[PDB]
Amino acid sequence: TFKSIMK
Amino acid sequence: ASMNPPPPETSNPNKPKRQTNQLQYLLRVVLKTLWKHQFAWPFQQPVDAVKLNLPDYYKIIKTPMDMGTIKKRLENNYYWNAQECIQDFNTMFTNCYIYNKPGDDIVLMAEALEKLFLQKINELPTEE
Repeated sequence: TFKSIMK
Repeated sequence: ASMNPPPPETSNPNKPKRQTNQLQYLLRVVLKTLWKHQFAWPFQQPVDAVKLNLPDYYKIIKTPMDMGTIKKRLENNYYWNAQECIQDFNTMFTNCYIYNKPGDDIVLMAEALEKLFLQKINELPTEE
């Protein structure tokens, strides 16, 4: 998910 | 709701301060070791649920916590007891497992960090 690729 | 909450407090001049060998260990060894782990970055700052477009994040997670906050708390002598710091780490990990689902890469990342955390905590020095 996006949570593992951006912050 | 869509907005992020204010980040957790990291400094309070009204709280008594002390230096202990366990608090020093938590900053110098535990926090630092975790910080440099390749999977640390999602945990180095508060979850920005606006940027990530996750409006339910702060509906599900009511005690947010992250390593950036923990680090600053240690640096500001915010913790009197090592246990307060350890509790914040545990809150961080459990929030991740609560919000996300078992198979998600972010959970894999958290689990790796947690394994390292437990190794370092098992080596926590006896109080001096």
